[PDB]
Amino acid sequence: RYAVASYGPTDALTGQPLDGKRSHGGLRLGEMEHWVLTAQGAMQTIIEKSHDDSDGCISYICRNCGEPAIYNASHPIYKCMNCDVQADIGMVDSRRSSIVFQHEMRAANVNITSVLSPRVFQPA
Amino acid sequence: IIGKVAKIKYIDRSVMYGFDEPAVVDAVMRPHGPNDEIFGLMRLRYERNLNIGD
Amino acid sequence: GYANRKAIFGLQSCIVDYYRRVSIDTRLVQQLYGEDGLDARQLETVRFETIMLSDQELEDKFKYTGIQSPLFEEEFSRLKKDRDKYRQIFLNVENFNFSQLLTDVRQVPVNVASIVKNILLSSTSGVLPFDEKSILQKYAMVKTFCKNLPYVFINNIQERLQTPIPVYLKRAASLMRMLIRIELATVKTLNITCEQMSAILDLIRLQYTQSLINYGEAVGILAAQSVSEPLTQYMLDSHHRSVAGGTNKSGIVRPQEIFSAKPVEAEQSSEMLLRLKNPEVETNKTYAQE
Amino acid sequence: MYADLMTRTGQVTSLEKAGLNAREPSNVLLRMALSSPVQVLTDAAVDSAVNPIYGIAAPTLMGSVPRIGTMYSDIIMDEKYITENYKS
Amino acid sequence: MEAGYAEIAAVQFNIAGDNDHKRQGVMEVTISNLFEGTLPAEGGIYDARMGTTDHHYKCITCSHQRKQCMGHPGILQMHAPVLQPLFIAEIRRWLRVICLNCGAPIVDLKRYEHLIRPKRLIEAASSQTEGKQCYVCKAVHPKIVKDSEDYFTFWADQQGKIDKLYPQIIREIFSRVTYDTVVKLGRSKNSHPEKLVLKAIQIPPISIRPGIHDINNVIQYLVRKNLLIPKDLQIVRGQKIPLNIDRNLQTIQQLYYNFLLDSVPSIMRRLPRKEGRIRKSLLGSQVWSISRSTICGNSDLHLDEVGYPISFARTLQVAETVQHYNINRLMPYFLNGKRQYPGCSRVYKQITQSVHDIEGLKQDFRLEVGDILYRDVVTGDVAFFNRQPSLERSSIGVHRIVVLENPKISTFQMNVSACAWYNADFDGDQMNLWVPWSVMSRVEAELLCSVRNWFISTKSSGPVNGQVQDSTVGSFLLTRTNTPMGKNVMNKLHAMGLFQTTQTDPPCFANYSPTDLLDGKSVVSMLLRQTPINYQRAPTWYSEVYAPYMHYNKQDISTQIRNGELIEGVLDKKAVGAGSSGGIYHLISRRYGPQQA
Amino acid sequence: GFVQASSQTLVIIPDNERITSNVLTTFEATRLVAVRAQQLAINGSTMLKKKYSSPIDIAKQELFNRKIPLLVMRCIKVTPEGQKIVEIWNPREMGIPLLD
Amino acid sequence: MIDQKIFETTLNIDDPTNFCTNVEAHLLKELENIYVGKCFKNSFILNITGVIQRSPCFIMRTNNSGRGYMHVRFSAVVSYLNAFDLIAAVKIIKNDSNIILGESLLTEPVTIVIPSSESQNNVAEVGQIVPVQLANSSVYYIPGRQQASATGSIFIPKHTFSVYHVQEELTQEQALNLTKLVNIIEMLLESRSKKDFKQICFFEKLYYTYSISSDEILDLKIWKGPKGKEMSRLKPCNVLSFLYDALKNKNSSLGFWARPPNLLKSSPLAYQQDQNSFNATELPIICSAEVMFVTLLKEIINYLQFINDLCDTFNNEQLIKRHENIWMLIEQRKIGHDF
Ligand SMILES: [Mg+2]
Ligand SMILES: [Zn+2]
Ligand SMILES: [Zn+2]
Repeated sequence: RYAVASYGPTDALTGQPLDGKRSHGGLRLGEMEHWVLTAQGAMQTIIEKSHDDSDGCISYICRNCGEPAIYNASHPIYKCMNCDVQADIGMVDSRRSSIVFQHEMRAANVNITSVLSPRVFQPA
Repeated sequence: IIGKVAKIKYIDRSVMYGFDEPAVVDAVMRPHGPNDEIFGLMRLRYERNLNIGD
Repeated sequence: GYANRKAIFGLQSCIVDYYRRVSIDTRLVQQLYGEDGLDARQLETVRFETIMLSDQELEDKFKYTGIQSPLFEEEFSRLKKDRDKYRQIFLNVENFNFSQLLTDVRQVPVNVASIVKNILLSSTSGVLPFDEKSILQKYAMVKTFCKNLPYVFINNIQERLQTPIPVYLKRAASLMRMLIRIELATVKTLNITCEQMSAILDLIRLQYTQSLINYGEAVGILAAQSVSEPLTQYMLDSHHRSVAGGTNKSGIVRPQEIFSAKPVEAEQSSEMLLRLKNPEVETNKTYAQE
Repeated sequence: MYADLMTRTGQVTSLEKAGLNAREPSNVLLRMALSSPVQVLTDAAVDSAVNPIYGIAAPTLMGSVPRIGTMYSDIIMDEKYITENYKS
Repeated sequence: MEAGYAEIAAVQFNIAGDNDHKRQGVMEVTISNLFEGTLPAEGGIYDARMGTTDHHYKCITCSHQRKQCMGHPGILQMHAPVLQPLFIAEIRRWLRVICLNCGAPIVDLKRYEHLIRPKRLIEAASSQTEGKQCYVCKAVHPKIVKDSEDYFTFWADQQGKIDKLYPQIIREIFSRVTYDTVVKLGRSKNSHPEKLVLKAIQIPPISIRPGIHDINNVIQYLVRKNLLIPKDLQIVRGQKIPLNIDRNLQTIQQLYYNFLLDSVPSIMRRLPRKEGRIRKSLLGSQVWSISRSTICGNSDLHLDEVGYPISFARTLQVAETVQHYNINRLMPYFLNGKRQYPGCSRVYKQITQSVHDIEGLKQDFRLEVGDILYRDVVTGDVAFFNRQPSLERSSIGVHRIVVLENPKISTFQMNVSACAWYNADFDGDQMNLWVPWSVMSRVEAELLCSVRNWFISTKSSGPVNGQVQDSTVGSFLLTRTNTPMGKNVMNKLHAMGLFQTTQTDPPCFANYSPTDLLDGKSVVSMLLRQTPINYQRAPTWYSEVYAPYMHYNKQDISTQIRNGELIEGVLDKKAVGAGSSGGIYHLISRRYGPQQA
Repeated sequence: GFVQASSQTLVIIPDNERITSNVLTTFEATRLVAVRAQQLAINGSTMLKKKYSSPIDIAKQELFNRKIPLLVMRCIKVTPEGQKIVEIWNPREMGIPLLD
Repeated sequence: MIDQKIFETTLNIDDPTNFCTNVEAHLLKELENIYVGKCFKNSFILNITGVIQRSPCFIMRTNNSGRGYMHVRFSAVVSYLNAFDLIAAVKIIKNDSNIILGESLLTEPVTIVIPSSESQNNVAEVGQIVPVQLANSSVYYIPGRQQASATGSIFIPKHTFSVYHVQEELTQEQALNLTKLVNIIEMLLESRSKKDFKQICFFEKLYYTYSISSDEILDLKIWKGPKGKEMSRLKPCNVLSFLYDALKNKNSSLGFWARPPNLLKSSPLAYQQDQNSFNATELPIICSAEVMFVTLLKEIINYLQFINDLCDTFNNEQLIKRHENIWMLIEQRKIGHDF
C-alpha cells in the first residue's frame, strides 16, 4: 500500500515526483492512463494531475520571434534576446519536462519556434 | 534511527525511518567492513499477524 | 501492447467536429461519425417487423382499410419501399462477405415500439371509437415528423426555417424513418389519441437527441480501445488455431497482416470464397467437389 | 473508424510509422512520439517542417492540453447579462 | 508589464546555425574552470547566467529561484569550425551536387523540377557526379568518399589524388552556394548549407544538466581541448598539417559527435525508448496526491462506491475555498485539525499568500473568505479508480468514497459487480486511487467520469455489470419454483429479512400473517415494481443438452416479467448476468437510466 | 521571417444561420458548470435564490434554472484571409443534457 | 515629439464576473495601470486615449483557475525621440570618469548618458541644466523601462549645412500631409509669442552661430531676418507661405535648397536657388520635394521646440549666471564678422 501527499521529493531534471514508494515520491499516471482520460473527455483532470500535480509550469514566448522569453513580475524583467526592442511576451501553460525537451532539441542544433495563437477582435 | 554528522559546522547526513507502519529495533551492531572501516547495521522487526488483504 | 500503441497513434487524431464529422485537424475521415452520428452507449437492439414478411403478409398486417383515402395507399407503399430497400442493401452486404447473414434486427437509438407500449399502458382510455378525423390527423403528424427527422442533426432553428437538408443527413435518418413508419403505422395506432401522438413524437425526438455523439469526442481513441481489447482473447487462443504454412492464424499474425497493410505476398492465411454460376451446379455437391 | 482512417487518402495506409507519415506528414511531434524521434526530428529540421498543434500527441509534447472533450468549445463571459443582473 | 495569456498554435523546426546560437546565448564560455569556491565560476560551463540548480543562488539572467527558472543557453566559440552531428548525411548530399571550387551546381536543376521539394536534393545527389566538369570554372568534381573510421570525416578523391575535406574547407565550399541553388534543389531559404558548419556551438542550459551528470564531463572535455587548438588556425585545401593539430581537431569533433549522438551519455540518447524523454516524461507523469493498495471484495458497498481506508483519507486532501456559503460547513474540519477525523492538514492564507500547517497555527488564526482549506477525505467524495493496464475507457472510473473507520484495513474495497469495469479480481490485484481536490476536476469527475456513464459498454454497446457467481446462482435458487423440501416459499419473517440489507425503502408486509408463505418470485417482484420493465426469454438453466437426462419444471424454463412482476421462470445469467444484452439491467438502463440500473 | 501570425477578426454567425445543435453537449455542460463553480469559488456572487453550501451545487442549479452568466462559443472555421467564423450560443436558451 | 500609436495586447482578468459589470471602465483602468509611463514596442506611452477594438472575455483553457483574458487594440499618446534631436533641459545626476549620467526634465523622461571623454569631466557639474544633442538610432526603447536610454553630446551649434537638389514637385496630397507640420509650427510660434521678449532675445543670441548686436535679430510678425548689410542679394523666403502657395499652385519647387548657419534656425526662412552657388563643404544630395520639405519642416519644429525648452527652463537670470560656464563655452565656439 502507498499514499503520499501533494508534495515531496522531485526530479532535478524533469521536476516530476520521484519514482515509487522507495523514493518517497509519487505514482505514475502512464501513457495508457492519459489515453483513457482523453477518451472520456476529462481534460480538467489531466490538468490537475499532469500539470498541477506533476510538473506544470509557466512558459514565456515572444510573439514576434517565437523564442523563449525572460519575464519576471518582481525585479521587473521584460526582455527577449532575439529582437530586444519589439518583445511581445505571452505566458503559455507548459510543463518543465516539455521545456527540457525543447532545450534538448536546440542542443542538437534544431531551432524550435513556437507560433502563438493570434489575437482575435470583435468587428469595429 | 541512526545519527550521522559530517564535519565541514556539521552537515546532518542522518537516516530517518520512512515507513508508515512502526517497527521495533531488534539488533544493533557496528561491524567492520572489507576495508576495515566501521559501518552501522540495524535490524527492525514487525509483528505481522494475518490481516485483510494478505 | 504493441498493436494497441500503434493503433492509438494512428487513430487518436480522429475527433468529432461541430458537424458530427470525423476529421484530422481539417481533413475528413468520416462525413458522419459511424455513418449514423450516434454514441455507441446509446443503442438498443430492435427488430424490424416488415423485413421477413411476404407481399401478402405485409399487406395483411400493415395495410389499413378502415378509411378509403389515397393517403393509406401511400402509407403502405412507403412501407414496401422501405422493406425492399432494406432487403436490397443487406442482401448485397451478404454477397461480399464470407458468412455475414442478413438480419431483421438493428441497433437503433430509439425503441419506438416500447414507447408506444408504455403510453398505451398508462392511457385511461381503452379502445377508442372510430374517429376518421383523428386517424387522418395522426397520419399527417407522423408523416411530417419523418420528413423533419434529419433536423435532429442540425437544430430547431433550421427546422423552423425549413432550410434544405444535406443529402448525407437524410441518409443518416433512414433507419429511424423506417422504424417509425412501421411502429407508428395506422394499423398500430388506432387506440392512440392525437394528444398521445404528440407525446410519442416528442419522446422519440428527445431520445434521438440524447443518442447523438458529442462535439469534440476522441472517437479514434475509442475505436482503438474497442478493437485492441478483443485481441487479448485472440492471443489467449492460437493454441486452438492452425499454425501450418498457408493457414497460420496463430499469435496475432492475421491482425498484423491487416494493420500493417501487408501485401498479398506476405499473407500466411489468405482464403477466398468462390460461388458457382449455374444454380443446378450450386445445389449438387459432386458438381461443387469436381 | 479503422477502415475510414486507413483509406482516407485513396490508398490503404498502415498503422505503422509509414502510414502515419502518409496521413500526417507535417505532424512531427506525433510522429516523434510513436517510433523514433531522432530520425523524425532530423528530417523535420532539414525540411523546415511547420507543425500545427492539433490532436493529442502534439499538444502533450508541447506541455499543453488537447482541445478535446470539455475543452473543444470556448466559454466567454456573458457581458450583456452580467451588467443587467450583477453589480461591482 | 504583464504577460498576457497565450497558446501555441504551431511549431516550426529549423537547423540552428551560428547566428541563432550567438543571438540566443546569454554568455560566452571561455574558461574550463568549474567553481569559484562555492559559487559557479563566471565564464565557465556552470555560469549562473545559464540558470541555477542550487537553492543558494538565483539565476542571473531571469532572477528566479530554482523552481521557476527554465535555463538559458550559452555559447562556446570554436577555434576551428565543426560539423553538425545530426546532419552529417545532409552535408554529404551537398558535397555531391555543387562544385568545390566555385560553388555553382553540377547537376541540371531544371532536370529535377518535376520532383517534390523534399526529394530533389536526395535524387540529384544519388546520381553519379564524379568526374564531371563545371560549366563556370571548368573544374573536375572529385569523388566525395566517407571515412569508415568515424561518422564525420570526408575525403576528396580526384582521380586518385587524396584530400581531406576539413570543416573549414567544407564551410568555404558551402559559403559559395547561392540561395537560388538552394531553392532550386527543394530546400528553403532557412536551410542553406552554410548553416551546416558550426564555429560557435550552443552550451545547453544547466537545467538540462543538473548535478553540478556525465554530460557535464563531455562538455568540460570539449571546452578544455578546444583551448589547445590555436585561435589563429586556418586550413586551405591541399595544405599539409601537423600531427598534433590533426589529433586535436579529430578529437574535438569526435567529442562533439559523442556529445549529441553517442550510441544513438548523449543529448539524443535521452529521447527514444520507453524510458526516454518522450514516453516517460511527456506522455506519462509521476503525480502527487495518489494512493495504491490491494483490492478486496465488499458486498455492502454500492457499485459506484469504493471502500477507502481511513489512514489514506487523512493523507489525501480536498481543496476547499472559504466563502460565505461554506464557512459554517468547513469550520468543524478546521477545528479538528490533525487530532480528530474528519479534520484538515493545511490552510492557504490569501492575505500573505502562503500555506500554513494546522499544528503550527497561531492563537488568533481564523478562516477568511478567500482562504483554501485542505480537509480530509470524507464519505461521499468522488475519487478516480484505476486498474492497470488501462485498456478500455472504463479502466478509470469515478466512485463515491466510503471511508472505512476500522484502522486495521489497508485495502481498497469494492463490490464484485464493479470488477467488470476494470477486468479485476481479488487474487492480489492492486489499483490506483486519487481524489480530485480541484473544483474543476471535481465537477468533471461526477458529471463525466462517474461509473454510471460506463454501465453500457462503448466497445460492445451492451451492459457491463450484473450478477457474478453468487447472485447468479443465488438468483436461480431464490426464483426456483421447487426446493428439495417442497415449494420454494418462505414465511413473513424470512421474506422481510431479504430486504433488510438492500438499503432501499422496505416494502409493506402489513397484509401478511406470520404463517403466510411467500414464494421467491413475489419477493423479487416487490423489488422490480420500482423500475417496471418487460422481459421474456428462456433462462440459462434450460439447456437442450440437459433436457433428456433431467426433468425440467415447466415454470422454470420460461422467464417472464410484466411491468416488474416476475410471472414465472428463474433468474440466472441470461437475465441477471454481467454482460447480458437485453437483460434485466440493460432494460432498466434504457428506461430509467444507468444509475437506476 | 514573420513568425507572428496576423490578428484575426471575430465573425459571429447570425442567430438564424447557426447550424450546430441547440442542445448542450455533456462536455459543454460539464465545462460550463466547472467554469462557473470556479468563478463562484473566486467571488461567490450569484443570483440563485436557494442556499447551497458548495460552489458545485450552485453552478448546477444555475445551469438547470437557466441563470448561468456564460456563453458557449463554437469555433467553426479560421479563414486564411483572417476571419474567425464562430457561433455564439446562450446556455440559458439551450437544451440541457442528462446530467444525473 | 508626440504622436498617436495603436497597440495590441492581451490582458489577464482574475475576476471575470466583476470585470464584465463595466467592461469599458475596467479595461481603461487596467490599461492605464499597466501601460502608462513605460516603454513598449519601441515607444513610450503617455496616455491611453481609447480602445478601438477588443475581444470577448475568454476563459483560460489550459489551467483550472477560471480566469479570463481579453485581446485589446487601443490607441495611445506616444513620444518617439528621433536622431540628432535637441533636448534643452537635463539634470546631471552623476559625473564620474567612466560616464556622465543626467536625466531630462521638460521632455518626457529620457535618461542621457554621455560617454565621458577627457574633455567633459572638467566642465560639467551636478545640478547644472544644459542642452543636449542626440545621435543616430541611439534612443533604445528597452521594454518595461520608465525612461529612454540614449547617448548625448553637449550641443555646440555647428558651422555646416546641407544642400538638397529638388527635381520633383510637392503635389497636393503631400502638401496636405505637411499641413499638420505647418499647424504644429504655428502652435509653437503662438506658444513662443506669449513671453517677454528678453529671454528669446538672449537665448537666440547665445545659440545663433555668429554674433549680432543691438536688437536686430527678431521681427515676430513679419520675420524679416537680421539687417546685416544685406549679405545675400536674395531675400530669404517663407516656408509657410511657400507651402500655402503650392496648395494653390503658384510656385515651383525645383532647384537647390539650403539653410546655412547664417540663418536663424528657429525661423521659417530658407534659401532656394536656381544654381548651386552654396558655400558648403559637402556634395549636394539629389532628392524629391518630399524629402527636402520634411527635413526642413522638422528642423524648424525641432529648433522651435529647442528654443521654447530653453525659455521654459530658465525664467530668472540668477540661474542664467549660475550656468554661465556653459554660456562661455558656447560663446567661444562662435565666429566673428571677418567676412
Ligand atoms: Mg489477478
Ligand atoms: Zn522576441
Ligand atoms: Zn533563469
